[PDB]
Amino acid sequence: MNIFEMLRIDEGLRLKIYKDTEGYYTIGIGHLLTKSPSLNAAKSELDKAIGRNTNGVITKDEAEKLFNQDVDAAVRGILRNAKLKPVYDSLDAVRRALLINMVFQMGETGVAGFTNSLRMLQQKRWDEAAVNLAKSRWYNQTPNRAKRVITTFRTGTWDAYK
Ligand SMILES: [Cl-]
Ligand SMILES: [Cl-]
Repeated sequence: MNIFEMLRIDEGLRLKIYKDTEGYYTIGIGHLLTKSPSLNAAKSELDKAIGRNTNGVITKDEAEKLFNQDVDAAVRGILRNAKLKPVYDSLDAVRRALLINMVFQMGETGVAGFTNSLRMLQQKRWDEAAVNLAKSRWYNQTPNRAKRVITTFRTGTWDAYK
């Protein structure tokens, strides 16, 4: 199992602009376009991204393309952040994929705010860190997702995802 698969499972694959959990204009596998309430903007943004006049529609190829750029960017972001790099580093392979998941979903900045959670993690304190994790808007907002990650963190296995 891997980040690409795991992520494609939480994100799904959409080929037409759509709105996400917050009503933001998105596309393909979790590729956020804009935070504006306007489609055009949104439309505008996809075109600039794919580099062509899409008219809010892309191919699977292209969707997987953004996904790569997106994954790649995420890892990199984690890698150049002083609150994550260390965490990342201390963690094992399965759990690293999890940091990635989260960053992906919420922004590096978003995730760098789980200070307490991040610490438990550093200390390799699974049960504690999972309890902490659950006390978030993130958790209350998109429950099923949180639960897979949180559970993966506690176990280190891809069960939740099997
Ligand atoms: Cl882009
Ligand atoms: Cl969910």
